[PDB]
Amino acid sequence: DVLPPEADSSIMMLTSDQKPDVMYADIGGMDIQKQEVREAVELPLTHFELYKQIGIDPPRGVLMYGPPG
Amino acid sequence: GADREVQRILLELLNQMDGFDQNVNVKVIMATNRADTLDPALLRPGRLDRKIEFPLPDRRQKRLIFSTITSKMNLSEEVDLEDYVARPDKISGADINSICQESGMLAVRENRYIVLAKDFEKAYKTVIKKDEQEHEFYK
Amino acid sequence: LLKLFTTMELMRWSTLVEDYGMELRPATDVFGSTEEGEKRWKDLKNRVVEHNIRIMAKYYTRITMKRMAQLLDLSVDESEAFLSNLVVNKTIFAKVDRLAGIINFQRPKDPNNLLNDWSQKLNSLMSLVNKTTHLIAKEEMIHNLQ
Amino acid sequence: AEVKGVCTEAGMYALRERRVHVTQEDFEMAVAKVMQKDSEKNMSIKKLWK
Amino acid sequence: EGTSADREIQRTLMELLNQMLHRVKMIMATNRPDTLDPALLRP
Amino acid sequence: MQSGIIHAAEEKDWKTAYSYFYEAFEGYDSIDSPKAITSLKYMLLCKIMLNTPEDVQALVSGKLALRYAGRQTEALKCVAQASKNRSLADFEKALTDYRAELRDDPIISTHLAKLYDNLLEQNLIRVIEPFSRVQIEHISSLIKLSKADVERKLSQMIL
Amino acid sequence: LQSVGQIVGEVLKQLTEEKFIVKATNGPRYVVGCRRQLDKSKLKPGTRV
Repeated sequence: DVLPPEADSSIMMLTSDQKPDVMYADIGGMDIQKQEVREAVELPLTHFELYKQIGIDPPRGVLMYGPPG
Repeated sequence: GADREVQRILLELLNQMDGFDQNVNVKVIMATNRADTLDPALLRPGRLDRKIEFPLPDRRQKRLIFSTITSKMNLSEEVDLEDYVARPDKISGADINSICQESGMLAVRENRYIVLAKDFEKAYKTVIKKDEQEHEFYK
Repeated sequence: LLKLFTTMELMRWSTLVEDYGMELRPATDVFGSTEEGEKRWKDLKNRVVEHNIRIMAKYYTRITMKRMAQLLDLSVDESEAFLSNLVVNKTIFAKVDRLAGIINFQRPKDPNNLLNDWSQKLNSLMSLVNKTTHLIAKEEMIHNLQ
Repeated sequence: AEVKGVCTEAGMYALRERRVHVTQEDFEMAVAKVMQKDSEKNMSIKKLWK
Repeated sequence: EGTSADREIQRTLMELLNQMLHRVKMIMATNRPDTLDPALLRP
Repeated sequence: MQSGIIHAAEEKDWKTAYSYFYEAFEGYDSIDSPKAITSLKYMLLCKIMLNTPEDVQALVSGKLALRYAGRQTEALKCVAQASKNRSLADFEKALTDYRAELRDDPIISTHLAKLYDNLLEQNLIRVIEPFSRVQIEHISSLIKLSKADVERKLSQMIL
Repeated sequence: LQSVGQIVGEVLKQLTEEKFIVKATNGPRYVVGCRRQLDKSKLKPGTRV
């Protein structure tokens, strides 16, 4: 029997245990950054039809840079 | 040798992010404290098409952060967070959290669950940590 | 007193006060009547009421509000308020038909649960009869040897 | 790649207003956003070379 | 643009910085705060 | 002030809405312009809508928000106390008493009406949970409203 | 006399509730079953076995 692909990956995703306990609301302001990241990695995965109907490749990939803290 | 191995790691990352075998639904997020040193090829719209900046909090963001942190926290009626917010400094979110946290511990040691303006003023000084003794001829 | 509060039976507050009011007539708290901060007498009354609620919820399915009040030694409206507070706190489950005062502790009966209970009764019956036939086989299979 | 990013960002701006449009305003703003050149502003290091 | 060893040391710092979550308190000891990375000194 | 209004109306980001309203209030106070009491009212409204009425009195007793004291802040104080006590009757009493301030001003009247409806919904749920069959008269007596209004609200909720 | 040593390995993936992909260190990787008295929840990738 063939096992599921990438079994023995050696790289583990986030199980229910890790699941960082942080909200979108437990972050002061940062409306611009939240919107940009959400459009990058949340809206395409939640409502993809919205992007497709406009005819766009969702902006996969995003860099976050700034002074520490 | 070792720096070439690091360069090969970088090249493999570039090639996997955007190469011959195009990916789908593999959105990638990466964070760094210094965006200038990064390779110019791993900054190319198609691999990193956002380049979001996270500047130090402005006055308004300072106010929002202070509200969000001072929530879930008993607070004295005589406190004026407006003064701390307006006082122009370079305080970041982490050090704002530290201000609130050490004000809390100062109050605990002072045997009190409701922090006063003296307690904050102490915390604000101890977080600003204004460096001094700068050899004065530079000015 | 401790025996009554550990036994599974309703104890009327009127009888308990005509029995064990000696407290402060002895000990240092729950005063029969005293300074305000130590007239916890009302807290003890509430504890008696709560114990009665627990016993009734354990040993009833449909208790009329009139009977519940006259058994708990509180007005109908007072008992209604106490039961509503308990329900909101989630300590007790009880659905109150105030149109006819038909307080009911019967949780909604899923057909799955009803048939599962029936099947469990059947399984227990079959196991019991099997064990009884084994024991009776031994019984007759020894005595008839005599 | 920068041109493709320009198109993507113009589409993103259109999406921002739950729209299906694209216009010169959105395209120009997308160009400005995508080609964010980090220059030098002391003006002395800049004017060293006449 | 330090040397290869310097960049390796910076990478080791960077790993420590990121890994540095529950009931694991930490004490540092040093004779110099000048060299310390601003991020590593972050509150 | 306009940005605060938009944030309050659209995305329910009342924290940012209050931030912008406070910025507008500081600007108008510095100018000494009459259009600062409106910003103060909107800041208090944001504080109430944040489900933290306790801070409204603290903000009113502020360093800058004293020259404008009067009926304008008294109305918000009354609304805050009514919300904190969850008294729908007292809420409506304050609304009718300060109709001049709380009502006739759309940007605040609409939000206060929505808050009233939400509080009525929550109170109805709380008072109806400990039951399985109730008299609308009994519920109305418990909640301190009128039979017709409670009936219409219940019908809307059920629908 | 009546004891025998086991084989030390490390889980690699919690497959179907009974199947665990375990890599025997310095050896191959099997799919194995879990005996009765054990905490499947306790068993997580990287745990020794």
